[PDB]
Amino acid sequence: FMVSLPRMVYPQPKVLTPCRKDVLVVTPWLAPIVWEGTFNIDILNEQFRLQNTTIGLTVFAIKKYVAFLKLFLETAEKHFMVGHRVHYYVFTDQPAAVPRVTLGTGRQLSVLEVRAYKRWQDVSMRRMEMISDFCERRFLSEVDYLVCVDVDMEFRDHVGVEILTPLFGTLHPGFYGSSREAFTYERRPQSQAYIPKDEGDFYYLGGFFGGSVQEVQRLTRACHQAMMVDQANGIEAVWHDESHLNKYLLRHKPTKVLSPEYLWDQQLLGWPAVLRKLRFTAVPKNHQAVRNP
Ligand SMILES: O=c1ccn([C@@H]2O[C@H](COP(=O)(O)OP(=O)(O)O)[C@@H](O)[C@H]2O)c(=O)[nH]1
Ligand SMILES: OC[C@H]1O[C@@H](O)[C@H](O)[C@@H](O)[C@H]1O
Ligand SMILES: OC[C@H]1O[C@@H](O)[C@H](O)[C@@H](O)[C@H]1O
Ligand SMILES: [Mn+2]
Repeated sequence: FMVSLPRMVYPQPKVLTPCRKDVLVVTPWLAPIVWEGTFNIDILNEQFRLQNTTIGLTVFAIKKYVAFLKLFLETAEKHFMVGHRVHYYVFTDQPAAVPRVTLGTGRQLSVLEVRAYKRWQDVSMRRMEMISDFCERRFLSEVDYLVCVDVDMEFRDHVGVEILTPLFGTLHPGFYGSSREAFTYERRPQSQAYIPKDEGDFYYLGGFFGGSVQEVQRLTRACHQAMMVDQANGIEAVWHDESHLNKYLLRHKPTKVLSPEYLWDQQLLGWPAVLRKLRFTAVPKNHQAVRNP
Protein backbone atom coordinates (compact mmCIF):
# COMPACT_ATOMS: atom_id res chain seq x y z
CA PHE A 1 0.00 0.00 0.00
CA MET A 2 1.21 3.46 -0.98
CA VAL A 3 0.34 6.58 0.85
CA SER A 4 -0.45 9.80 -0.87
CA LEU A 5 2.41 12.10 -1.98
CA PRO A 6 2.54 15.46 -0.13
CA ARG A 7 1.91 18.78 -1.88
CA MET A 8 4.91 19.63 -4.02
CA VAL A 9 5.72 22.66 -6.13
CA TYR A 10 7.70 21.93 -9.30
CA PRO A 11 7.66 22.90 -12.97
CA GLN A 12 4.63 21.70 -14.94
CA PRO A 13 5.41 18.93 -17.49
CA LYS A 14 4.51 20.32 -20.92
CA VAL A 15 2.98 17.82 -23.24
CA LEU A 16 3.96 19.68 -26.44
CA THR A 17 7.58 20.01 -25.18
CA PRO A 18 9.85 16.87 -24.93
CA CYS A 19 12.53 16.75 -22.19
CA ARG A 20 15.11 15.49 -24.73
CA LYS A 21 14.69 15.65 -28.56
CA ASP A 22 18.14 14.35 -29.31
CA VAL A 23 17.64 10.86 -27.84
CA LEU A 24 15.10 7.99 -27.63
CA VAL A 25 13.67 8.26 -24.08
CA VAL A 26 11.28 5.22 -24.27
CA THR A 27 11.83 1.73 -25.77
CA PRO A 28 9.28 0.20 -28.23
CA TRP A 29 8.00 -1.96 -25.38
CA LEU A 30 7.29 1.29 -23.34
CA ALA A 31 10.29 0.99 -20.88
CA PRO A 32 11.80 4.43 -20.03
CA ILE A 33 15.39 5.09 -21.16
CA VAL A 34 16.90 7.02 -18.32
CA TRP A 35 18.75 10.20 -19.38
CA GLU A 36 19.35 13.42 -17.62
CA GLY A 37 16.36 15.77 -18.11
CA THR A 38 13.79 12.94 -18.23
CA PHE A 39 13.05 12.68 -14.47
CA ASN A 40 12.20 14.95 -11.53
CA ILE A 41 14.27 13.29 -8.84
CA ASP A 42 12.28 15.05 -6.10
CA ILE A 43 9.08 13.24 -7.14
CA LEU A 44 10.93 9.92 -7.46
CA ASN A 45 12.67 10.34 -4.09
CA GLU A 46 9.26 10.97 -2.46
CA GLN A 47 7.74 7.87 -4.09
CA PHE A 48 10.60 5.57 -3.06
CA ARG A 49 11.13 7.03 0.44
CA LEU A 50 7.39 6.52 1.16
CA GLN A 51 7.98 2.85 0.41
CA ASN A 52 11.11 2.75 2.74
CA THR A 53 13.06 1.31 -0.11
CA THR A 54 16.27 -0.60 0.59
CA ILE A 55 18.77 -0.97 -2.28
CA GLY A 56 21.45 -3.70 -2.31
CA LEU A 57 24.64 -3.07 -4.30
CA THR A 58 26.72 -6.04 -5.20
CA VAL A 59 30.40 -5.73 -6.18
CA PHE A 60 33.05 -8.37 -6.67
CA ALA A 61 36.66 -7.65 -5.67
CA ILE A 62 38.61 -10.83 -6.36
CA LYS A 63 42.41 -11.06 -6.34
CA LYS A 64 44.05 -7.80 -7.37
CA TYR A 65 40.68 -6.01 -7.83
CA VAL A 66 40.51 -5.37 -4.07
CA ALA A 67 42.60 -2.27 -4.98
CA PHE A 68 39.52 -0.67 -6.54
CA LEU A 69 37.26 -0.90 -3.49
CA LYS A 70 38.39 2.26 -1.65
CA LEU A 71 37.49 4.61 -4.48
CA PHE A 72 34.42 2.64 -5.53
CA LEU A 73 32.89 2.71 -2.00
CA GLU A 74 33.96 6.30 -1.06
CA THR A 75 32.41 7.66 -4.28
CA ALA A 76 29.36 5.45 -3.85
CA GLU A 77 28.87 7.19 -0.53
CA LYS A 78 28.82 10.54 -2.29
CA HIS A 79 26.59 9.63 -5.18
CA PHE A 80 24.67 6.31 -4.94
CA MET A 81 21.12 6.40 -3.47
CA VAL A 82 21.96 9.07 -0.92
CA GLY A 83 19.03 9.47 1.51
CA HIS A 84 17.87 5.90 0.93
CA ARG A 85 18.66 2.74 2.82
CA VAL A 86 21.67 0.98 1.11
CA HIS A 87 23.25 -2.43 1.85
CA TYR A 88 26.59 -2.98 0.09
CA TYR A 89 27.61 -6.62 -0.48
CA VAL A 90 31.30 -6.99 -1.21
CA PHE A 91 32.20 -10.42 -2.53
CA THR A 92 35.89 -11.11 -2.10
CA ASP A 93 38.51 -13.81 -1.59
CA GLN A 94 40.39 -11.43 0.76
CA PRO A 95 38.10 -10.14 3.54
CA ALA A 96 41.03 -8.51 5.34
CA ALA A 97 41.84 -6.43 2.26
CA VAL A 98 38.39 -4.64 2.24
CA PRO A 99 39.11 -0.96 3.18
CA ARG A 100 37.42 0.63 6.17
CA VAL A 101 35.14 3.15 4.51
CA THR A 102 33.01 5.49 6.58
CA LEU A 103 29.36 5.21 5.66
CA GLY A 104 26.41 7.61 6.01
CA THR A 105 23.48 6.87 8.23
CA GLY A 106 21.19 4.02 7.15
CA ARG A 107 23.88 2.34 5.07
CA GLN A 108 25.61 -0.90 5.81
CA LEU A 109 28.30 -3.11 4.31
CA SER A 110 28.67 -6.89 4.46
CA VAL A 111 31.72 -8.80 3.32
CA LEU A 112 30.88 -12.19 1.64
CA GLU A 113 33.89 -14.41 1.26
CA VAL A 114 34.05 -16.42 -1.92
CA ARG A 115 36.51 -18.49 -3.81
CA ALA A 116 38.84 -16.99 -6.45
CA TYR A 117 39.04 -18.60 -9.94
CA LYS A 118 42.35 -18.44 -11.84
CA ARG A 119 41.01 -17.07 -15.12
CA TRP A 120 39.59 -13.52 -15.19
CA GLN A 121 36.85 -14.97 -17.46
CA ASP A 122 35.71 -17.35 -14.80
CA VAL A 123 35.89 -14.71 -12.04
CA SER A 124 33.62 -12.49 -14.17
CA MET A 125 31.27 -15.33 -15.33
CA ARG A 126 30.87 -16.87 -11.88
CA ARG A 127 29.35 -13.67 -10.48
CA MET A 128 26.00 -14.86 -11.87
CA GLU A 129 26.06 -18.05 -9.81
CA MET A 130 27.26 -16.21 -6.74
CA ILE A 131 24.62 -13.55 -6.95
CA SER A 132 21.89 -16.04 -7.49
CA ASP A 133 23.15 -18.17 -4.45
CA PHE A 134 22.91 -15.04 -2.28
CA CYS A 135 19.48 -13.92 -3.66
CA GLU A 136 18.18 -17.27 -2.62
CA ARG A 137 18.05 -16.36 1.07
CA ARG A 138 20.03 -13.32 2.08
CA PHE A 139 18.92 -10.64 -0.42
CA LEU A 140 15.27 -11.56 -0.32
CA SER A 141 15.08 -10.76 3.43
CA GLU A 142 17.35 -7.70 3.36
CA VAL A 143 16.71 -5.54 0.32
CA ASP A 144 13.96 -4.54 -2.19
CA TYR A 145 16.22 -4.07 -5.22
CA LEU A 146 19.64 -5.33 -6.26
CA VAL A 147 22.12 -3.30 -8.35
CA CYS A 148 25.00 -5.39 -9.67
CA VAL A 149 28.10 -3.55 -10.83
CA ASP A 150 31.77 -3.88 -11.80
CA VAL A 151 34.27 -2.70 -9.10
CA ASP A 152 36.88 -1.06 -11.48
CA MET A 153 34.79 2.12 -11.45
CA GLU A 154 33.98 5.29 -9.59
CA PHE A 155 30.81 7.35 -9.16
CA ARG A 156 31.15 10.96 -10.36
CA ASP A 157 27.53 12.08 -10.28
CA HIS A 158 24.03 11.16 -9.02
CA VAL A 159 22.93 7.50 -9.36
CA GLY A 160 19.58 7.27 -7.58
CA VAL A 161 16.08 5.84 -7.48
CA GLU A 162 15.42 6.81 -11.14
CA ILE A 163 17.09 3.45 -12.03
CA LEU A 164 14.85 1.25 -9.85
CA THR A 165 12.32 -0.96 -11.62
CA PRO A 166 11.70 -4.71 -11.78
CA LEU A 167 14.48 -5.30 -14.35
CA PHE A 168 17.06 -2.97 -15.96
CA GLY A 169 20.14 -3.08 -18.13
CA THR A 170 22.55 -0.35 -19.20
CA LEU A 171 23.55 0.68 -22.74
CA HIS A 172 27.23 -0.18 -23.42
CA PRO A 173 28.94 3.16 -24.14
CA GLY A 174 30.79 1.71 -27.14
CA PHE A 175 27.60 0.66 -28.99
CA TYR A 176 24.72 2.97 -28.25
CA GLY A 177 24.92 4.50 -31.76
CA SER A 178 25.64 1.21 -33.50
CA SER A 179 23.38 -0.76 -35.79
CA ARG A 180 22.56 -4.21 -34.47
CA GLU A 181 24.63 -6.22 -36.94
CA ALA A 182 27.67 -4.38 -35.47
CA PHE A 183 26.81 -5.43 -31.93
CA THR A 184 29.27 -7.99 -30.53
CA TYR A 185 26.65 -10.47 -29.49
CA GLU A 186 27.63 -14.15 -29.46
CA ARG A 187 27.10 -15.22 -33.13
CA ARG A 188 27.81 -18.98 -32.90
CA PRO A 189 24.54 -21.01 -32.91
CA GLN A 190 26.28 -23.60 -30.78
CA SER A 191 26.21 -21.18 -27.81
CA GLN A 192 23.18 -20.57 -25.55
CA ALA A 193 24.07 -16.90 -25.93
CA TYR A 194 23.55 -16.91 -29.70
CA ILE A 195 21.71 -13.90 -31.24
CA PRO A 196 21.13 -13.84 -35.04
CA LYS A 197 22.16 -10.84 -37.08
CA ASP A 198 18.59 -9.62 -37.49
CA GLU A 199 17.72 -9.68 -33.84
CA GLY A 200 18.60 -7.44 -30.92
CA ASP A 201 17.32 -4.18 -29.43
CA PHE A 202 20.47 -2.84 -27.69
CA TYR A 203 23.90 -3.91 -26.61
CA TYR A 204 23.81 -3.99 -22.78
CA LEU A 205 26.81 -4.07 -20.50
CA GLY A 206 27.79 -6.83 -18.15
CA GLY A 207 28.99 -4.14 -15.62
CA PHE A 208 25.66 -2.62 -14.54
CA PHE A 209 22.29 -4.33 -14.28
CA GLY A 210 19.71 -4.88 -11.59
CA GLY A 211 16.06 -4.99 -10.61
CA SER A 212 13.86 -6.37 -7.96
CA VAL A 213 15.49 -9.25 -6.09
CA GLN A 214 13.07 -11.70 -7.75
CA GLU A 215 13.94 -10.50 -11.24
CA VAL A 216 17.65 -10.37 -10.57
CA GLN A 217 17.55 -13.97 -9.14
CA ARG A 218 15.81 -14.99 -12.37
CA LEU A 219 18.31 -13.31 -14.59
CA THR A 220 21.42 -14.57 -12.73
CA ARG A 221 20.09 -18.10 -12.43
CA ALA A 222 19.19 -18.21 -16.12
CA CYS A 223 22.61 -16.83 -17.15
CA HIS A 224 24.46 -19.27 -14.84
CA GLN A 225 22.43 -22.26 -16.20
CA ALA A 226 23.19 -21.13 -19.79
CA MET A 227 26.90 -20.78 -19.06
CA MET A 228 26.89 -24.30 -17.62
CA VAL A 229 25.30 -25.68 -20.79
CA ASP A 230 27.97 -23.88 -22.91
CA GLN A 231 30.81 -25.23 -20.64
CA ALA A 232 29.44 -28.77 -21.09
CA ASN A 233 29.35 -28.17 -24.87
CA GLY A 234 32.97 -26.82 -24.77
CA ILE A 235 32.12 -23.29 -25.83
CA GLU A 236 32.71 -20.07 -23.99
CA ALA A 237 30.77 -17.02 -25.23
CA VAL A 238 32.77 -14.22 -26.91
CA TRP A 239 32.02 -11.70 -24.17
CA HIS A 240 31.44 -14.12 -21.32
CA ASP A 241 28.65 -13.13 -18.90
CA GLU A 242 27.94 -10.00 -20.96
CA SER A 243 26.98 -12.16 -23.94
CA HIS A 244 24.54 -14.22 -21.76
CA LEU A 245 23.08 -11.10 -20.20
CA ASN A 246 22.36 -9.75 -23.71
CA LYS A 247 20.60 -12.92 -24.69
CA TYR A 248 18.53 -12.85 -21.50
CA LEU A 249 17.53 -9.17 -22.01
CA LEU A 250 16.60 -9.80 -25.59
CA ARG A 251 14.08 -12.46 -24.54
CA HIS A 252 13.01 -10.80 -21.26
CA LYS A 253 12.75 -7.13 -22.01
CA PRO A 254 13.88 -4.79 -19.24
CA THR A 255 11.37 -2.45 -17.65
CA LYS A 256 13.93 0.45 -17.75
CA VAL A 257 17.08 0.91 -19.72
CA LEU A 258 19.88 3.16 -18.37
CA SER A 259 21.57 5.52 -20.85
CA PRO A 260 25.39 5.39 -21.10
CA GLU A 261 25.46 8.20 -18.51
CA TYR A 262 25.41 5.29 -16.07
CA LEU A 263 28.59 3.49 -17.29
CA TRP A 264 30.98 5.62 -19.35
CA ASP A 265 34.68 5.46 -20.19
CA GLN A 266 35.93 9.06 -20.60
CA GLN A 267 39.51 7.95 -21.54
CA LEU A 268 38.30 5.88 -24.56
CA LEU A 269 35.24 7.87 -25.52
CA GLY A 270 35.61 11.41 -24.27
CA TRP A 271 32.53 13.54 -23.31
CA PRO A 272 30.00 13.81 -26.12
CA ALA A 273 27.36 16.47 -26.08
CA VAL A 274 24.52 13.86 -25.82
CA LEU A 275 25.88 13.03 -22.29
CA ARG A 276 24.89 15.80 -19.93
CA LYS A 277 26.30 13.87 -16.97
CA LEU A 278 28.93 11.18 -16.55
CA ARG A 279 27.65 9.35 -13.45
CA PHE A 280 29.69 6.12 -13.11
CA THR A 281 32.91 5.73 -15.00
CA ALA A 282 35.72 3.33 -15.73
CA VAL A 283 38.92 3.59 -13.66
CA PRO A 284 41.83 3.26 -15.97
CA LYS A 285 43.68 -0.04 -15.63
CA ASN A 286 46.09 -2.41 -17.32
CA HIS A 287 44.15 -5.56 -18.11
CA GLN A 288 47.20 -7.86 -18.39
CA ALA A 289 48.83 -6.66 -15.14
CA VAL A 290 45.67 -6.46 -12.94
CA ARG A 291 44.11 -9.77 -14.09
CA ASN A 292 47.11 -12.01 -13.51
CA PRO A 293 49.40 -12.66 -10.47
O1 LIG B 1 40.70 -10.70 -11.29
C1 LIG B 1 39.50 -10.26 -11.35
C2 LIG B 1 38.80 -10.17 -12.54
C3 LIG B 1 37.46 -9.68 -12.54
N1 LIG B 1 36.84 -9.28 -11.33
C4 LIG B 1 35.45 -8.77 -11.16
O2 LIG B 1 34.79 -8.95 -12.45
C5 LIG B 1 34.35 -7.67 -12.93
C6 LIG B 1 34.46 -7.68 -14.51
O3 LIG B 1 35.86 -7.77 -14.93
P1 LIG B 1 36.60 -6.56 -15.56
O4 LIG B 1 36.22 -5.29 -14.80
O5 LIG B 1 38.08 -6.92 -15.59
O6 LIG B 1 36.00 -6.51 -17.08
P2 LIG B 1 36.19 -5.21 -18.02
O7 LIG B 1 35.24 -4.09 -17.45
O8 LIG B 1 37.68 -4.71 -17.89
O9 LIG B 1 35.89 -5.69 -19.43
C7 LIG B 1 35.38 -6.72 -12.27
O10 LIG B 1 34.81 -5.42 -12.19
C8 LIG B 1 35.43 -7.26 -10.89
O11 LIG B 1 34.20 -7.05 -10.17
C9 LIG B 1 37.55 -9.44 -10.13
O12 LIG B 1 37.08 -9.06 -9.09
N2 LIG B 1 38.87 -9.90 -10.16
O1 LIG C 1 32.48 -5.57 -27.81
C1 LIG C 1 32.22 -5.77 -26.41
C2 LIG C 1 33.45 -5.34 -25.62
O2 LIG C 1 33.59 -3.94 -25.82
C3 LIG C 1 34.82 -3.47 -25.29
O3 LIG C 1 34.88 -2.09 -25.51
C4 LIG C 1 34.83 -3.68 -23.80
O4 LIG C 1 36.15 -3.42 -23.35
C5 LIG C 1 34.62 -5.18 -23.56
O5 LIG C 1 34.62 -5.47 -22.20
C6 LIG C 1 33.32 -5.73 -24.14
O6 LIG C 1 32.16 -5.12 -23.56
O1 LIG D 1 34.13 -9.62 -20.75
C1 LIG D 1 32.94 -9.64 -19.96
C2 LIG D 1 33.00 -8.31 -19.21
O2 LIG D 1 32.54 -7.35 -20.20
C3 LIG D 1 32.50 -5.98 -19.68
O3 LIG D 1 32.13 -5.03 -20.67
C4 LIG D 1 31.49 -5.83 -18.52
O4 LIG D 1 31.34 -4.47 -18.05
C5 LIG D 1 32.02 -6.79 -17.45
O5 LIG D 1 31.06 -6.79 -16.41
C6 LIG D 1 32.11 -8.27 -17.98
O6 LIG D 1 30.78 -8.69 -18.40
MN1 LIG E 1 35.06 -3.59 -15.46
